[PDB]
Order: sequence, then C-alpha cells, then structure tokens
Amino acid sequence: QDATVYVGGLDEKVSEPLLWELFLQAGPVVNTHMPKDRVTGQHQGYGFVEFLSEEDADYAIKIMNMIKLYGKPIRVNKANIFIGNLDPEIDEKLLYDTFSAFGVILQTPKIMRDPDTGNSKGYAFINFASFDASDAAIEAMNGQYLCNRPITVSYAFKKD
Amino acid sequence: SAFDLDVVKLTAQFVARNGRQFLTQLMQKEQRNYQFDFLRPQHSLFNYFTKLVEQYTKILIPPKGLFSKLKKEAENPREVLDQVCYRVEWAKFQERERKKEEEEKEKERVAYAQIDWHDFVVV
Amino acid sequence: METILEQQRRYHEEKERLMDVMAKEMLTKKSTLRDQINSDHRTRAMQDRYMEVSGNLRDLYDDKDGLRKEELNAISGPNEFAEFYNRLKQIKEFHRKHPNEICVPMSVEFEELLKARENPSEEAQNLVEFTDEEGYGRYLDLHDCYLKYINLKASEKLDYITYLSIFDQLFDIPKERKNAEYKRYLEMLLEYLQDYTDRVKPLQDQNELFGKIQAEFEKKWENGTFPGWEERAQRLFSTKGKSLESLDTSLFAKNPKSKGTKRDTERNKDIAFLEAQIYEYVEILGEQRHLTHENVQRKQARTGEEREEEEEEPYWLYKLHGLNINYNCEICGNYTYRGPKAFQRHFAEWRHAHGMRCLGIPNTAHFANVTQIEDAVSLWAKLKLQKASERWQPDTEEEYEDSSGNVVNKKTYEDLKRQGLL
Ligand SMILES: [Zn+2]
Repeated sequence: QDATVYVGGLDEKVSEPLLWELFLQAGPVVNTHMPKDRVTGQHQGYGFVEFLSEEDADYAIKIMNMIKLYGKPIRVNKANIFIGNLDPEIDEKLLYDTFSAFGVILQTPKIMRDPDTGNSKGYAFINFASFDASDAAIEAMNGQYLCNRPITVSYAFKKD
Repeated sequence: SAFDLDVVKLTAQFVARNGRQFLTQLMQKEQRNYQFDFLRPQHSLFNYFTKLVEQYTKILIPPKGLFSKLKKEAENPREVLDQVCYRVEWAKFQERERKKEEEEKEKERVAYAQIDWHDFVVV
Repeated sequence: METILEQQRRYHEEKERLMDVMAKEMLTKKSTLRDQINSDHRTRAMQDRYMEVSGNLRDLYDDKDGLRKEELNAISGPNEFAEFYNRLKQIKEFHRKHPNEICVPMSVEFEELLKARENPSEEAQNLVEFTDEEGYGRYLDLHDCYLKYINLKASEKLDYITYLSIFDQLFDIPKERKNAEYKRYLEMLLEYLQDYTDRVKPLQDQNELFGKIQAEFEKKWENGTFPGWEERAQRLFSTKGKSLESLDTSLFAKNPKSKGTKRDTERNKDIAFLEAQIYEYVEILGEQRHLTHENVQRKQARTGEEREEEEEEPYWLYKLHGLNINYNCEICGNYTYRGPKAFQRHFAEWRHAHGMRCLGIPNTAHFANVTQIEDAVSLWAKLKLQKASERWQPDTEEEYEDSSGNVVNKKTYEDLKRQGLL
C-alpha cells in the first residue's frame, strides 16, 4: 500500500497499460490494477499503480496531482450537507479551507472512500454551523466551478 | 518549536517595557538587520505574540506583585470560591446567551424558508 | 532568569488555570456523596496549591524594586536583547515540537472518564480518611467512644441510646466528675470530633475557624460566658460560683485559681479547651449527630436480615475428497489442517508465513512439507552454509600483493592491504 499509488479521476480513454505508460516517466511502475464494476463491467475511475520503490510513488503523487488526463481530474495519492461529483485531488483540510469562505465549519469534514481502494468514492458529507451557511452553500457552492469537476451540494435530510 | 516560543517571549518581554506605541525595543531591531517575522500581523503567531505582550503588560500591574501584595486570592479560600462561583455563573450566562442566539438563528432560518419568493416587485 | 517577568506570568497563569479548574468543578453537577467529597477534597488541594503558588510569587519582589530602574530605562534596550538573541542562536538540530507549554497544566488540572480525579490528586482516596460506618461524612462512628465510656465507667448499665443522650448535652450537668479520668476520654472524643468536622467540609477554612474558636474561648469563655439572674457567674475550671463580677475578677488572679489546685488554669486549661472544642463541634455538627442517632435507632429496630441488607449496601465427498484425515504443523501453532489438498496449500498461506517469521526463516519452496521447528532450523543452517559457500566473497577471497616489499608477500587479504596502504 505504501509503494502503490491510488489514482482517481480516470475517464473512458484511460486504460490499464495507459496509466502504466503515463507513470513510467515518474518511476518504475511494476503493475497496474483497475477494478471493474458489476453492472457496467468497466472501470469506475479509480485505479492503482504498484511501483517498485516508495520514492517513485511519492514522486508520482507529487507530479501527477490534479492533472487533466482524458478530460478528467486525475490525481495520485498514497494508498447536514452532501457534496457529489467532487475531485479526488482535494483533501479534508482543502475541503475545510474551501468551505470556510462561505460559512463557518463545525468540525473537520469527512469524505467517503471505497472499501477496496480507499482513496475516494465520489461523495462527501460536511456539516455547517447554522442553516445560513447551508443555504449559502446550496445557493453558491451548489454549482460552482471546482478543479475540473462540477460539484453538487444538496441537503442530506429535510423535513416538509 | 521551543526556540520560536522563546524568541516570542523575549520579544513580548522587550516590547512591554516601552514608553510609546512605536518607540519600542523591537521597532529599532527591525532596521538593525534582525529578521523577525512575528512582528507583522499577517502571521498566525502574531495573535499569540499579542496575547503574550498583554500578559507581560498585566504582569506589570501594581496589584500584579510589583509594589503590592495580594491578600484576598492568597489568604482567603472563601473569596476564591466566590470568584469560582461567579465565573461559573458567567459561563452559565454565556451558555444561555449562546442557546438564545442559536434559537434566534433557528427561528430566522424557519422564517426565511417559509416566506414567498415568487412575489417580486421592482420599484 | 526573568523572575519578575516570566515567573510572575507563569504563576499568574497557574493561578488562572487553578481558578478555571475550580470553576469547572463547581459548575458540574454531583450525583453521589462520596464523589462530591472527593471533588471537594480535590478543590481544597487545588486551592492549597494556588495559595502556595501565590505565596511563592508574592516573595519575588525584593530584586524587582532594584531592577525596575534598569528595566524601564529607554536608554537601554536592544543591546542586551541582541546579546540574549545571540545566546539563543545555538544549534537548532533538535527537531522536536513541544506543545505542552500551556496544554500540560490544562491536562494536569483535569480528570478522566474512567476516574474523576486530577493528576496531582491521582493518589487520593476517600477510604483512607473516612471509615465505612461514617459514610463519607453522612454519619459518625460512636461505637469505640461508647466502649471507652463503658470501660471508664466500669458499669454495663449504659447502652448506645444512653451514651447518645449523655453526649447530646452542651451546657447541662455532666455525667461524671470534671476532675476524674473521664476528661482523658473527652479529649480523645474532641480530637476525633475535630477530625470529623475537618473531614466533613474540606473546602472550609479550618485555620480561620480554629482562630475564631480560640478567640471565643479566650475573650468570652474565660470571662464568664454563662451569666445568671453562685448562680450569677460560673467558672469552668474552678467549678465554683461567684457573688458578683468584681469578686470573680478578684478570684481570677487568686493563688488557688492560678496553680494552687488540681483543676486550676495552669494544668486544666487544655481539658477546658478540649471541652470547648467538643461543645463547638457538637453545636456545629448537630445534624450529623442526629442523623447518626437515627441510623443507630434504625439499626437497633431492624431484624438480622434487615441489618445484613443495610450492612451489605454428501458424506461420500467427505471421504472422497480427502477429509477425515487431519494433519498438524508445529510451525503453525499445532494448527491441525484437513485433507491433503488444503494441507499442501497452507505453507503458502498467511498463517504459515507468520509462524515461519517467528524463527526468522523466509518462506520459500525449500521449506515446504516441513512441519517441525528443529527440522526447519537445521535445513536453514544447511541452506545458509551452501549459499554462503557458493557466492563470490571478494573480502576474504582475493590475492593482493602490497607494495611494502613490492616483490614479496602475496598472501595479503583485501583488508591487510588497506591497513598497509593507510
Ligand atoms: Zn504449517
């Protein structure tokens, strides 16, 4: 897990030897793994590249971070408001700093991860201090231009 | 982080003995080729340096132990218990004020989510 | 050292942290009497520590009056500051962050969820200062005092209710003589009552209460504290009456009243002070004595069981595929494996690799179908010897001929050549 780098944000043009060919300049990528879905039978955008040394994986994570690969925000990492279609290049501290401009955050946010890879699932949950920050996130942040990924902010629970 | 904290404590001790706002022992040190990034207010350590300077100024008070001796806080446990009870009452009043502010914010959020947003009038 | 600047601010921060801990202890609600007594003892210990810190900080003002002339001088300044910065310009290779400058006194004055006790008060216990019969200040133990009174009176006609009725009197006639041996038991009963009063309220000022009791004993009890309408003025030491105040003032400095008797003011002053302290403890803790008397009456009126309850509170595949034949491996915790298809595969599985790492031998194809420990270590010794032999080791296998003689001595190894060329 230390020598392997988890890549997120892969489109349909990216393939299993294509990621190994793109990561060959960063370091000696020994193997590439792409988990296939059960309903569609294709990649879900997240994969893994197992290299030989941990320094090559660190250089690939520091070089290929927030890159625009196949029209997709590909990024390598070390393997009541709901935000969907978020970029995997952002972290919890980056999401807390991005959410601090609209309103005040009550605590540190959390992002959902896949049970197989564990880098990024695609959705996240963040809680605001009051309902005014949630309304400002649903008015402004729900549709704002993020890092090559259109996010969507919505209410997790609402009572009619 | 011990050397930076010691430098901040030395700057707070040297700046508290000044007779003016700008005529201090640290303003002339900035022009004497001494790098001090904690003097600018843009850094996060400046908020702690200001609190250290405030504590150094409060350590120079006449009831702080320079020319007088405290008798109520040092020789009366009942006065300390009354001060602790007053601090607990102030904390309870602050918690009640925060709960009232949260209730007012919830009432404003309930009133804003129930008003009609289709009756537009441009005058 | 900045004793007037840094040490005074540190003492003020410690006093503020102690006051914040006391306010957090007083703001929290209580549910039990023993936990409340432990919190009161911790608050009293924190108040004593804050008073000691204030007394230590209040004495650091002798050199401050001499150093204030040099500290407030605007002619000085950045010279000594630059000298202190050059003294603080040492090697910064100690890459270690210390966030416990102010967080450590905040954590020392706090408690945990498993045990509600502070870090200086971690060794404090309520069972070392109070007995089980007292109930952490709920009642008072009077069985030993009643046994001592029955042993001193030499009679079995005094029960616990009679002793409680005799001990309830404050200014009435005593049960025995004042010059008898009952004063030695009364002094012990007063010394126990003083400790019971000091244990029932640790947050109260015991020294101020003792000084007030001494002032009331000296200024009031020694000057006729019980006026009448021999009955006009009574003396506690001499145990005699007086006609008027002038006769009592003339007899207060008399020769039998000073030292010419066995109950004078010279020898029987401590017994009178102990009796006054016992009367003050009975007047201040009368509700606890009434609760102890009610508990004794409820224990006497109860039965044996009530007193005990109060004191206690395809079978064919089975053999075709290889099952029913089990194999065990010592390298794997004597884990017994099933039919051969699984047993042969276990050497590659996780558990066997774990078991082999215990000895320090890698998992390879050589160590397959080997289940015993000593066999594994012997085969590892063999393989080690073989491989280490068949490699090319230049250090011991090489022929150098140093230029020391330059025409002789070709038996030099690769290490002696460096030693000769050094
Ligand atoms: Zn085994």
